[PDB]
Amino acid sequence: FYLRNFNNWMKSVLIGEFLEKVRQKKKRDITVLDLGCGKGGDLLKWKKGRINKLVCTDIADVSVKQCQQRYEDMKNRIFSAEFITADSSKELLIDKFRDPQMCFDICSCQFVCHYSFESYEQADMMLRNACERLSPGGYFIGTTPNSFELIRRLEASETESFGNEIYTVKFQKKGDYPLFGCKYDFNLEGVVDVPEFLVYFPLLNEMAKKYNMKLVYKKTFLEFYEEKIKNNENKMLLKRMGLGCLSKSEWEATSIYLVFAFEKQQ
Amino acid sequence: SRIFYLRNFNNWMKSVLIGEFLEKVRQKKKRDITVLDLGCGKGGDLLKWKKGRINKLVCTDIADVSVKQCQQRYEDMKNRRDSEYIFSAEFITADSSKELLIDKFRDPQMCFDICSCQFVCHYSFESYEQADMMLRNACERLSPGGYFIGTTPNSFELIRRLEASETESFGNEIYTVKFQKKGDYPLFGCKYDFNLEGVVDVPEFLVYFPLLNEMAKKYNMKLVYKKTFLEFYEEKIKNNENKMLLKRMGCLSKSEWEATSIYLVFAFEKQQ
Ligand SMILES: Nc1ncnc2c1ncn2[C@@H]1O[C@H](CSCC[C@H](N)C(=O)O)[C@@H](O)[C@H]1O
Ligand SMILES: Nc1ncnc2c1ncn2[C@@H]1O[C@H](CSCC[C@H](N)C(=O)O)[C@@H](O)[C@H]1O
Ligand SMILES: O=C(Cc1ccc(F)cc1)N1CCC[C@H](c2n[nH]c3nc(O)ccc23)C1
Ligand SMILES: O=C(Cc1ccc(F)cc1)N1CCC[C@H](c2n[nH]c3nc(O)ccc23)C1
Repeated sequence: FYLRNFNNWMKSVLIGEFLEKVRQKKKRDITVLDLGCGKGGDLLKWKKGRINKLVCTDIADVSVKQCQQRYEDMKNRIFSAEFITADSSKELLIDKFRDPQMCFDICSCQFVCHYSFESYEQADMMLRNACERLSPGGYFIGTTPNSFELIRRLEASETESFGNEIYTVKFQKKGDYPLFGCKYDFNLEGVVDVPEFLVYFPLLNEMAKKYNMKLVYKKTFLEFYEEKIKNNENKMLLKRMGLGCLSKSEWEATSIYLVFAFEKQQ
Repeated sequence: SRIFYLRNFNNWMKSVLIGEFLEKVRQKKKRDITVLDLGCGKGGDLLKWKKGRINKLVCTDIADVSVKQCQQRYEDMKNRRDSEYIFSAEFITADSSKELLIDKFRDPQMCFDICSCQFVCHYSFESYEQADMMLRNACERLSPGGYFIGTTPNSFELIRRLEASETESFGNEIYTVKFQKKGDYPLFGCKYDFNLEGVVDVPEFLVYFPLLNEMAKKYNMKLVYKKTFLEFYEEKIKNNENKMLLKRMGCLSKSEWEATSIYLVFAFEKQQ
C-alpha cells in the first residue's frame, strides 16, 4: 500500500511536470495516450490535468474493462476517453483508434516499456505506438527498471537472485545480458510475479531517435525524488498523501526504477 | 616502471586466449593456419604466433610508424636460427574503422581462421559506421568455424567506478580515467580519456558488450564466451599448463590489479 502510494506520487509529479509544459504550449485539444494503463490508476491524474481526450490501452482485456468502468464511475459523479485492448508491442494502435489520424500531446507509459524488450520488433513497435502520433513538441514519458541497478545487484549476489520480503528478482543466468530477450523474474510478494525484460536505457534512447525524439532527462528514482522534493506543491502533495519515509525494504524495491522523458522534435 | 609487470601479465592473458583458439583451429582442419592481427601495434604478439606455428599472418594498424616497427620486429625474428618454420607475414597501414582491408591484401580473396583484436576494438566505437566497419574487417573474411577473439574495457566496470567516483575521474598512480559527463552513456561516441602513466594518453570510447555481441551477428558470428579479466584468470589458472606458464614469465600489486581488472576477453565463432 505504501509503495503503491509512493509510486503514485512519483507518477503525479512526472505527469504534472509535462502536463504543465503542454498547457503552456497548447491552447486546446489536449490529447493523451496511456500505453499500458492497467486498471486505470492514472485516470484521476488526467482529470486533475484538465486534459480533453484520453486513449487508454492495455494487453489485459480484464484490466481494460475495469479501467473503462472506473472511468464511467468517475464520469457520473471530464475528458472523453477511449478504451482499446491490444498488444502494443505487436499491433498498431492506429488500427484501433476511432480516428486513425489522431495525434497525441503526451504518451504516458508507466511500468510497461520493459515488457517489449522481448525482441527487437516488439520494442520498436511499442516505441512507434508511443511516439509516431506525437504532435511536434509532444512528450513520451514513463518509468521502467534501471538495467544497471539490476545488473549491479545480480553481480554482487551469490545466487542469480536478490531481494527481500517485498520483492525477489531471479535472473535466468548471469553475465549474459542480451539487448533483447534478457529475461528475469520480478516477484512482487505476493501480488504478481511477471516475466520482465532488461532495457539498456542507451538502447531505448537511440531507438527513440527513429521517431524523431530527443532525451529530456533520465533520472533514477533517487535523483527524481531528490530534485522533485525541493518544489513546494510537490512537498505539499507528499504530506497530503500520507507519505514520509520509505522503509529500507521498500526503498530497496523502488530504487530499482528510473524515470524518463523524451520529446518529439520538429 | 611496474609497467613491465603489467605487460607480462597482459601477455599471459593473451597467450592463454590465443592458445585456446589456435588449438581449436589446429584440430578442426589439418591445414595452413592464417591469422589477422588487427591493431597489431609494434608486434607484441608476433612471438605468440611463432609459438603457435601458424603459416600466414597479416599485421595491420592505423599507425604506420608502428606497422614498420612490427615489420622490423618480424624480420629480426627471421634472422634467428629457430625460425625455419616461421609464418609468412604482410604489413598494412590502414584505418580498420574506415578502410576495407580486403582491397589491400596481396590476395584479395584470402580467408582467416583467426582474427585477433587485442585492446583495439573500443577505438572504433567512435560511431556506428566505425564499429560496424571494424567488425566487417575482423569477421567478414573469417572462414566458417573461424574465430574472432580480443580484449577491450568492460563498460560495466568503467561506469561502476565512475558512478561511485566523487568526480568525473577515477584512477590511481598507474592509470586515470576521465569521462566528460556522468549519466550519459550513448551506444556510440561515449568518449572518455585513458591515461596510462608514462605509457599512453589516448581517447577511448565505451563498448557496451551486449551491443558488440548483437552487431557481430551481422557478420554471422556467435558468442563463444565473454569473461571479465578476473573471471578469465580464475578459470584459466586451474589448468596446470597455464599456471606453469604464468610462473615461467610474481603476483599482482593492488594498484596494478585495479588497472587490469577493467578489461574483459571475448571470443566469437563464425557460423557455417
Ligand atoms: N505488450 C503490452 N502492451 C500493452 N500493455 C502491456 C503489455 N505488456 C504488459 N502490459 C501491461 O502493463 C501493465 C503493467 S502494471 C502498470 C499499470 C499502470 N500503468 C500503473 O502505473 O499503475 C499491465 O497492465 C500489463 O497488462
Ligand atoms: N581505427 C584503428 N584501426 C586500426 N588500428 C587501430 C585503430 N585505432 C587504434 N588502433 C591501434 O590499436 C592499438 C592499441 S594498443 C594494442 C596493441 C597490440 N594489439 C597489443 O596487444 O600489443 C594501437 O597501436 C593503435 O594504433
Ligand atoms: O506499479 C508498479 C510500481 C511498483 C510497485 C511496487 C514495487 F515494489 C515497485 C514498483 N509496478 C511495477 C512492479 C509490478 C507492478 C504490477 N502489478 N501488477 C502487475 N501486473 C502485470 O501484468 C505487470 C506488472 C504489475 C507494476
Ligand atoms: O596492452 C594493453 C593492456 C593493458 C596495459 C596496462 C594496463 F594497466 C592495463 C591493460 N593496452 C591497454 C592500455 C593502452 C596500451 C597502449 N599502449 N600504447 C598505445 N597506443 C595507442 O595509440 C593506444 C593504446 C596504447 C594498450
